[PDB]
Amino acid sequence: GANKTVVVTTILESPYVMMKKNHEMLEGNERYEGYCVDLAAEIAKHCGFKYKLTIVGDGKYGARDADTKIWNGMVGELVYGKADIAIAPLTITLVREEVIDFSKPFMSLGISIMIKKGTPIESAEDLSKQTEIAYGTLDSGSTKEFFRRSKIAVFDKMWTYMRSAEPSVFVRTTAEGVARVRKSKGKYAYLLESTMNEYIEQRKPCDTMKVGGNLDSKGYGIATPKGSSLGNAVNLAVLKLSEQGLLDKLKNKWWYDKGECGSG
Amino acid sequence: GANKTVVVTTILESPYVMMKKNHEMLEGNERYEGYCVDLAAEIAKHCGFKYKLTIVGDGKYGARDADTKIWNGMVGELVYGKADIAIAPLTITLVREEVIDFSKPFMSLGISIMIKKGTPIESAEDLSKQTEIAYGTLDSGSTKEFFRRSKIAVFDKMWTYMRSAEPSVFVRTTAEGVARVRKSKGKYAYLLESTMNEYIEQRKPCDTMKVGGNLDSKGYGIATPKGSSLGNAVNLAVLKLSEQGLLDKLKNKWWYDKGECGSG
Ligand SMILES: O=S1(=O)NCN(C2CC2)c2cc(CCc3ccc4c(c3)N(C3CC3)CNS4(=O)=O)ccc21
Ligand SMILES: N[C@@H](CCC(=O)O)C(=O)O
Ligand SMILES: N[C@@H](CCC(=O)O)C(=O)O
Ligand SMILES: [Cl-]
Ligand SMILES: [Cl-]
Ligand SMILES: [Cl-]
Repeated sequence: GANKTVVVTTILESPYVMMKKNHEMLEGNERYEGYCVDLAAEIAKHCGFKYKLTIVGDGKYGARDADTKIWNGMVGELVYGKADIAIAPLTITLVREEVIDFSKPFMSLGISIMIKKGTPIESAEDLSKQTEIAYGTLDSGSTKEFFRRSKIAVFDKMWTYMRSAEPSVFVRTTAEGVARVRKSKGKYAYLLESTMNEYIEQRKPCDTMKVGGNLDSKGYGIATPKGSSLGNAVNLAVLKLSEQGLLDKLKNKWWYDKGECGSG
Repeated sequence: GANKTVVVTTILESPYVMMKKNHEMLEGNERYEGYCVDLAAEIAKHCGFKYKLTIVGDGKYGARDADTKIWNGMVGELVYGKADIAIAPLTITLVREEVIDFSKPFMSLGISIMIKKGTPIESAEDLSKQTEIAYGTLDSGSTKEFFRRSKIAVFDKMWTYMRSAEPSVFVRTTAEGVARVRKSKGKYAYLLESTMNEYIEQRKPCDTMKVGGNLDSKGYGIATPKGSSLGNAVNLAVLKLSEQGLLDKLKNKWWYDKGECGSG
């Protein structure tokens, strides 16, 4: 690509990055809109670099293959030198922090439960103590790894069920998990991050609900290859945007409730 | 060189660090108990260092004098080489990040409003639109700087009032702010971090309340002098304790398991 241009890896995930209406006649960064598109523009302005948004080739967030030890997803693109920075809903985790750098967080989230409205589930404990309602997570992301690694009794029990459930309770994209909730007549619940849960809850057909408290507490960060010279300025830019109120403004914009569900 | 005892700066702020019963016949770290005492022990165990807890001499979190540019508080202890690490409810901020290192956050908070029960205030906007009820913040901390720096109309209006109010609406310790709320018959409201607010709400005589949403969203981090080699291990330890659920257990221990205002 062009010299001095920062390659940004990101992922198609609403409302963080979405294809604009009529994107097929657009070019470059103008094809895309969303929270992370606006955030990328703000970060680049404060840090003084030009950049190219690139959608992660395999469509994944990032997991390490237990056998090959190879990273996939956006994490892999950073580790193996395909991208200079990830600006995406990429969760800060211990295993990732060991291999890439993360800015201070720009958005809070926790794992949460999505049900079809009326499902008799109020908590993770509820899910773990029954079998009529199946439940699962996104593949190749931090939610699945959380359950795989957890020694907390309820979550360990949930993982033991999910890992062996047939047919697979895992999905390839957030959209597939939501569709499965909507089409399973209450017999599937989807474990996903509270940010995405709350976005979908305010979208037609208004048939999903977040139930219970969040299962953990963490955040998204802007990620760079370990030791990258970009890390320092990006981190200071995140904190400046936080303190100016602009991260709150951006959340309000992209989670804006136009009233598709009820009064608004 | 040889391992050396790590000097930890911290602050007497309940329930983070408190004097134990019988402290008058105890020495060293055994004088103290609290959330940050337990956290210091966990971090030290995971990182393999011995340490000495030392209460910051001036009792302050940390601000930079506009004239001398000298840092006070725990931040100053780190900047000037008096302590090796700060394990305290020390808020991550841009101006502090420029001069010290912060781990990833170990606790979330936002600025919030504390009222005496029954005070006719529900929001910061409510406070800004009246004059019968005075309000202020802690000195030498991130809350006061937030109002000083805010360009948001409501918060700017609040700062313009607070900076010139007579008598002073600012307090030197959280405890003084709590006393002023409790003794002022509903005519003082205290602006403080949601963590401290929610703790006091569970303490006798159960006469205070947190009202409204939080005004911002941030966190506390473990701080080290810029470039300190201790930072890397401490950061990984925070993320491990987070993922294991131990930070959540520690918050429940010191906020709610011991609460004095019932089981609700
Ligand atoms: O995975 S973590 O790193 N570790 C574990 N935890 C839990 C607390 C124990 C969290 C919790 C959060 C959300 C609270 C939070 C903390 C710090 C900041 C926040 C928001 N902001 C706000 C825009 C979101 C701005 N910058 S900031 O001042 O750094 C994020 C990341 C993590
Ligand atoms: N934000 C997650 C993806 C979504 C999920 O796992 O629920 C990650 O960075 O892996
Ligand atoms: N946590 C704050 C102190 C409390 C406050 O300012 O409300 C700081 O680090 O400065
Ligand atoms: Cl289109
Ligand atoms: Cl458990
Ligand atoms: Cl020790």
